[PDB]
Amino acid sequence: KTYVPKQVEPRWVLIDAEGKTLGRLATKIATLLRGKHRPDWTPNVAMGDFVVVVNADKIRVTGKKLEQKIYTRYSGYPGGLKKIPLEKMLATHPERVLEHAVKGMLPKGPLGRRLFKRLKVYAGPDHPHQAQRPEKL
Amino acid sequence: AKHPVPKKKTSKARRDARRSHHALTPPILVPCPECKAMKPPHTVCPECGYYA
Amino acid sequence: MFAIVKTGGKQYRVEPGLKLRVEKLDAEPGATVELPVLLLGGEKTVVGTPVVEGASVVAEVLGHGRGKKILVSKFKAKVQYRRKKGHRQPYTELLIKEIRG
Amino acid sequence: PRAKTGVVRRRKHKKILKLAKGYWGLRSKSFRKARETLFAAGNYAYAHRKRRKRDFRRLWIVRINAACRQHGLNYSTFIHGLKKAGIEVDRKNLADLAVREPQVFAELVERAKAAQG
Amino acid sequence: RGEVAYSGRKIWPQKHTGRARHGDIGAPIFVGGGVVFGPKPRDYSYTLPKKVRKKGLAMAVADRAREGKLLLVEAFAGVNGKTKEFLAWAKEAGLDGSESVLLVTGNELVRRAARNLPWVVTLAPEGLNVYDIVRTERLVMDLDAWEVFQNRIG
Amino acid sequence: MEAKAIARYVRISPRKVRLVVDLIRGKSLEEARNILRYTNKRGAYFVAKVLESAAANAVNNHDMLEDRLYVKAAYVDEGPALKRVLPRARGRADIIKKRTSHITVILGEKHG
RNA sequence: AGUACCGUGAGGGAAAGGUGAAAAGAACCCCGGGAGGGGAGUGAAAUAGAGCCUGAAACCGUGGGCUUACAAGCAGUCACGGCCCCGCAAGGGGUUGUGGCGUGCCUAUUGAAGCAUGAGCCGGCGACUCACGGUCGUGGGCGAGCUUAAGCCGUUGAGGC
RNA sequence: GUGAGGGCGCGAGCGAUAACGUCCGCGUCCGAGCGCGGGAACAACCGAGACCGCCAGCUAAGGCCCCCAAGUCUGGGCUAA
RNA sequence: GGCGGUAGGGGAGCGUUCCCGAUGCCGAUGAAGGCCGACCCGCGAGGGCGGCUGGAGGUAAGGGAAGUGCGAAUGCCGGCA
Ligand SMILES: [Mg+2]
Ligand SMILES: [Mg+2]
Ligand SMILES: [Mg+2]
Ligand SMILES: [Mg+2]
Ligand SMILES: [Mg+2]
Ligand SMILES: [Mg+2]
Ligand SMILES: [Mg+2]
Ligand SMILES: [Mg+2]
Ligand SMILES: [Mg+2]
Ligand SMILES: [Mg+2]
Ligand SMILES: [Mg+2]
Ligand SMILES: [Mg+2]
Ligand SMILES: [Mg+2]
Ligand SMILES: [Mg+2]
Ligand SMILES: [Mg+2]
Ligand SMILES: [Mg+2]
Ligand SMILES: [Mg+2]
Ligand SMILES: [Mg+2]
Ligand SMILES: [Mg+2]
Ligand SMILES: [Mg+2]
Ligand SMILES: [Mg+2]
Ligand SMILES: [Mg+2]
Ligand SMILES: [Mg+2]
Ligand SMILES: [Mg+2]
Ligand SMILES: [Mg+2]
Ligand SMILES: [Mg+2]
Ligand SMILES: [Mg+2]
Ligand SMILES: [Mg+2]
Ligand SMILES: [Mg+2]
Ligand SMILES: [Mg+2]
Ligand SMILES: [Mg+2]
Ligand SMILES: [Mg+2]
Ligand SMILES: [Mg+2]
Ligand SMILES: [Mg+2]
Ligand SMILES: [Mg+2]
Ligand SMILES: [Mg+2]
Ligand SMILES: [Mg+2]
Ligand SMILES: [Mg+2]
Ligand SMILES: [Mg+2]
Ligand SMILES: [Mg+2]
Ligand SMILES: [Mg+2]
Ligand SMILES: [Mg+2]
Ligand SMILES: [Mg+2]
Ligand SMILES: [Mg+2]
Ligand SMILES: [Mg+2]
Ligand SMILES: [Mg+2]
Ligand SMILES: [Mg+2]
Ligand SMILES: [Mg+2]
Ligand SMILES: [Mg+2]
Ligand SMILES: [Mg+2]
Ligand SMILES: [Mg+2]
Ligand SMILES: [Mg+2]
Ligand SMILES: [Mg+2]
Ligand SMILES: [Mg+2]
Ligand SMILES: [Mg+2]
Ligand SMILES: [Mg+2]
Ligand SMILES: [Mg+2]
Ligand SMILES: [Mg+2]
Ligand SMILES: [Mg+2]
Ligand SMILES: [Mg+2]
Ligand SMILES: [Mg+2]
Ligand SMILES: [Mg+2]
Ligand SMILES: [Mg+2]
Ligand SMILES: [Mg+2]
Ligand SMILES: [Mg+2]
Ligand SMILES: [Mg+2]
Ligand SMILES: [Mg+2]
Ligand SMILES: [Mg+2]
Ligand SMILES: [Mg+2]
Ligand SMILES: [Mg+2]
Ligand SMILES: [Mg+2]
Ligand SMILES: [Mg+2]
Ligand SMILES: [Mg+2]
Ligand SMILES: [Mg+2]
Ligand SMILES: [Mg+2]
Ligand SMILES: [Mg+2]
Ligand SMILES: [Mg+2]
Ligand SMILES: [Mg+2]
Ligand SMILES: [Mg+2]
Ligand SMILES: [Mg+2]
Ligand SMILES: [Mg+2]
Ligand SMILES: [Mg+2]
Ligand SMILES: [Mg+2]
Ligand SMILES: [Mg+2]
Ligand SMILES: [Mg+2]
Ligand SMILES: [Mg+2]
Ligand SMILES: [Mg+2]
Ligand SMILES: [Mg+2]
Ligand SMILES: [Mg+2]
Ligand SMILES: [Mg+2]
Ligand SMILES: [Mg+2]
Ligand SMILES: [Mg+2]
Ligand SMILES: [Mg+2]
Ligand SMILES: [Mg+2]
Ligand SMILES: [Mg+2]
Ligand SMILES: [Mg+2]
Ligand SMILES: [Mg+2]
Ligand SMILES: [Mg+2]
Ligand SMILES: [Mg+2]
Ligand SMILES: [Mg+2]
Ligand SMILES: [Mg+2]
Ligand SMILES: [Mg+2]
Ligand SMILES: [Mg+2]
Ligand SMILES: [Mg+2]
Ligand SMILES: [Mg+2]
Ligand SMILES: [Mg+2]
Ligand SMILES: [Mg+2]
Ligand SMILES: [Mg+2]
Ligand SMILES: [Mg+2]
Ligand SMILES: [Mg+2]
Ligand SMILES: [Mg+2]
Ligand SMILES: [Mg+2]
Ligand SMILES: [Mg+2]
Repeated sequence: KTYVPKQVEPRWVLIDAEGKTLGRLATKIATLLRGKHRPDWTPNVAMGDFVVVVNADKIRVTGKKLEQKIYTRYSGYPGGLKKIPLEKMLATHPERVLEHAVKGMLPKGPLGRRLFKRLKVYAGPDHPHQAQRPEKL
Repeated sequence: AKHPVPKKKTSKARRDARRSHHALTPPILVPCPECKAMKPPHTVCPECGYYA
Repeated sequence: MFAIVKTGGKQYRVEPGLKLRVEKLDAEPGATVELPVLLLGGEKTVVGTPVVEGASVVAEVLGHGRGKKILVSKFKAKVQYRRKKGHRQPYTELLIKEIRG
Repeated sequence: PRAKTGVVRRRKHKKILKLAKGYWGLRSKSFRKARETLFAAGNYAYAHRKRRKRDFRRLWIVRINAACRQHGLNYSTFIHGLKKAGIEVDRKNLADLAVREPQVFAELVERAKAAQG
Repeated sequence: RGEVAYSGRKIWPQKHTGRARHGDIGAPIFVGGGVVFGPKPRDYSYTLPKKVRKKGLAMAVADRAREGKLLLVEAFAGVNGKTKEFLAWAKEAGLDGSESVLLVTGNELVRRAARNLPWVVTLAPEGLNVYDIVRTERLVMDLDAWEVFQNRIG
Repeated sequence: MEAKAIARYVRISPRKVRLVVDLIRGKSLEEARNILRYTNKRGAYFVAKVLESAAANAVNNHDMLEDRLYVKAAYVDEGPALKRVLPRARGRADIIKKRTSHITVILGEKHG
């Protein structure tokens, strides 16, 4: 009768950012947000790592994406569809790019939201130096 | 009867929900200097009296 | 020592002595049967050829038994098609004893 | 001889109305609605039994590919190992060994890596 | 719905009324309407072929004979219609009341006697019939009776 | 010991008085007397009259001390409806239900 | 009850049965204008207290247990975990947090979750019968035969002619 | 019982080498398999014919970067949209 | 070895009313009906057991005869929403 895991403890990570490809980074990242790397994994629980990214401003991306890759954002209003090119995002709040890229790869349920909080994104590097900062790659 | 008409019987839950704010509140009473009885504020009342 | 036995078409591990319900088995009400069908051990025994070419686990048939009834209940719409079967599944209770390797 | 309905109908209804206990709202109080629900649920359960299999089929595969990854290989590669290395042992379920008795698991990892290539 | 007491009128128009649709309270789908294929007086009897009627009577008697319960007699000493008499009489005969006895005789007085008994069923010779034979555990009859039995079949 | 009191067949809607009852539930007797007396609802009248007749019984039949008993519980169930017609335009006629109430109030000793 | 009621009228035409063996039908006291309660008392029983036997369901209500205010929905179902209640136990019961899955019933239709029909909900009433005659199958009786109709006698749940 | 059939492939007429069009022929699936996997979703397209149970196993179509099972697999090319 | 299934054909069964069984047997130490169960037997419709109500009926085994099973008919009557 399959093993159900008990109360674990958060394992904070610290991913870099500079150089890494937007998409390819996100992929790995989420698979940490979900515990899916840890054998003691279970769907209903939610116990993936506390991922922490730094220098997201230095995310690279292939091709003309800097210009072409537009984000949409529909305010409820008429004509309210407001679009925004990748450039403009990185210009302004940059972590924003990496944030959604990941969000869009997390499951769509409530804990999927719970999982999103687990991710701390930045551009510095330097976070609030809590405790665990186990660098990764 | 005419034009507008409810589409579906209100759920017995959705009903009582609407009655969320229906409960009453106790009247605001106070002891008076005169008798030991209770008055509402700012009001002359029997068993008591007043002054001017 | 952990010990993986196969039986009734399903694999389970086994601890030295404990009760386990398994797919019904042909045996006395209170006899004993070996599950020579066995893989591994608590002292590391990779099961090479599917089964260990020499090893066994002994257990007592503590008794047979049926199972809480389930209602298999089919219903196909627009076609007045309804079917209600009751189904309780037979099994037997193995008490483990010797995991003699 | 006139056979009034009598008890019959009530009993049939009540019998069902019990089955539906706990169901939300009118769907456990009215015979008609409860019945309609049970139809569905009957079909649901029976369809999900066949599912329960698939679900764990997977649940185990994740754990495996999980701890199987720690030693250094894809679930795919790992399987090819034991399937080639003779061990029809570890029905995916019992690769729960990855959690208790990781060493035993590790034994199975080298055995696999080895005979695999 | 024809013999019911109501009238013919159409309860209401059947068009732009919103109400269902109907003819008259007679209609069997009304409470207090007419009944459908409900019962009407009828003769349940039929003519079971005569050969069969006799075969039966014979086989019935026989079944008891083969059981040993059949017992022809003539010795009715307890005469004057008086239960007590037949009571004591049956005592001798081996009929005590442990078993049901279909008594068959011509003599109305023997009848009168046994008649009121709750373990006996009186009956004339011509009355012989399978139902009554089968009912009672024990057949016992007068010779004049058994004779007019053979008359019918012998 | 507890102490009941019930006014059946009180000619008034349940939803209506239930509001007033739910105002005194679990309350000091004297506090209630105070509320009811001054609360602005037709229902006060009835709830008060019973709330009283309860305390009465509480003292003269179950010798509790008037100086301590309180509203241990008190509810109001619907008695049979009272149907009347209500002539309506173009000839329709709705039937107006004049509802009715059974009001219970049980009192209990202050504490121990 | 051919009543009440509806119709000018001919005429249409309801609903409505049950305390208890017995009235022993609740003196008297208590709150209240009364109704109606509480105590006392009758009774085997008063949740038999008077449109009073039993007293179901929808429906309204008080109390208790579990649960809910970042949530996306045919209301279930599968798994896991929490909490509350049973039980030596292992088990079991109630609830629902998260996860996977999932287009009401009937009807009609080439095709419906369907924005196609029907149904507010519950209880009761509601539709393939019967007679004669046919035809085939079927369980029997008798067989180159088989069987009687109306009726007569008998009986009063008897058969016979 | 049925005598409304429907879509798809193929072979023709009609049509405009239009139509979820129509009318025949051969086949097929839905009808009645709105049961199960694939195709995001979707009767009839690909896979497959559900007697029930199992916290076993191989595979079909399809698929193996994350949502989402399983290779960010190996080798040689091409494409910069 | 077969076992998806509408229209339809066939087969087997469960339960309600009534009759023979009955001048019997069950029954106030409790009939019918109602309420409740996580128990037992039946694939199932059902059947049984146990506690609570209820206060007078009930009716085996084996047969027999039907006013014999409702969710829908803008169905009918009533009650309540
Ligand atoms: Mg760096
Ligand atoms: Mg630029
Ligand atoms: Mg626009
Ligand atoms: Mg603007
Ligand atoms: Mg910082
Ligand atoms: Mg308010
Ligand atoms: Mg003054
Ligand atoms: Mg060997
Ligand atoms: Mg459906
Ligand atoms: Mg249909
Ligand atoms: Mg349908
Ligand atoms: Mg149908
Ligand atoms: Mg050894
Ligand atoms: Mg009926
Ligand atoms: Mg039962
Ligand atoms: Mg449930
Ligand atoms: Mg359904
Ligand atoms: Mg698998
Ligand atoms: Mg571990
Ligand atoms: Mg250990
Ligand atoms: Mg008339
Ligand atoms: Mg008439
Ligand atoms: Mg007429
Ligand atoms: Mg006419
Ligand atoms: Mg019309
Ligand atoms: Mg209408
Ligand atoms: Mg009519
Ligand atoms: Mg007519
Ligand atoms: Mg009537
Ligand atoms: Mg009538
Ligand atoms: Mg009538
Ligand atoms: Mg003999
Ligand atoms: Mg004897
Ligand atoms: Mg006032
Ligand atoms: Mg005092
Ligand atoms: Mg209330
Ligand atoms: Mg008006
Ligand atoms: Mg109204
Ligand atoms: Mg009258
Ligand atoms: Mg009258
Ligand atoms: Mg009158
Ligand atoms: Mg008039
Ligand atoms: Mg007039
Ligand atoms: Mg009426
Ligand atoms: Mg009257
Ligand atoms: Mg008198
Ligand atoms: Mg009194
Ligand atoms: Mg006085
Ligand atoms: Mg007074
Ligand atoms: Mg007075
Ligand atoms: Mg009174
Ligand atoms: Mg009085
Ligand atoms: Mg009293
Ligand atoms: Mg007394
Ligand atoms: Mg007694
Ligand atoms: Mg009583
Ligand atoms: Mg009354
Ligand atoms: Mg009585
Ligand atoms: Mg409550
Ligand atoms: Mg509460
Ligand atoms: Mg509780
Ligand atoms: Mg609570
Ligand atoms: Mg929600
Ligand atoms: Mg769920
Ligand atoms: Mg507990
Ligand atoms: Mg105990
Ligand atoms: Mg133990
Ligand atoms: Mg419980
Ligand atoms: Mg689907
Ligand atoms: Mg139509
Ligand atoms: Mg149509
Ligand atoms: Mg059709
Ligand atoms: Mg709709
Ligand atoms: Mg329309
Ligand atoms: Mg509709
Ligand atoms: Mg139509
Ligand atoms: Mg319909
Ligand atoms: Mg409508
Ligand atoms: Mg209406
Ligand atoms: Mg009904
Ligand atoms: Mg013949
Ligand atoms: Mg006659
Ligand atoms: Mg045609
Ligand atoms: Mg055609
Ligand atoms: Mg065809
Ligand atoms: Mg075709
Ligand atoms: Mg075409
Ligand atoms: Mg087919
Ligand atoms: Mg589908
Ligand atoms: Mg499509
Ligand atoms: Mg289909
Ligand atoms: Mg399909
Ligand atoms: Mg495989
Ligand atoms: Mg392959
Ligand atoms: Mg493949
Ligand atoms: Mg390559
Ligand atoms: Mg390449
Ligand atoms: Mg077989
Ligand atoms: Mg079949
Ligand atoms: Mg048949
Ligand atoms: Mg009757
Ligand atoms: Mg007795
Ligand atoms: Mg006793
Ligand atoms: Mg009866
Ligand atoms: Mg009866
Ligand atoms: Mg019982
Ligand atoms: Mg019988
Ligand atoms: Mg009928
Ligand atoms: Mg139907
Ligand atoms: Mg109806
Ligand atoms: Mg009505
Ligand atoms: Mg109505
Ligand atoms: Mg109304």
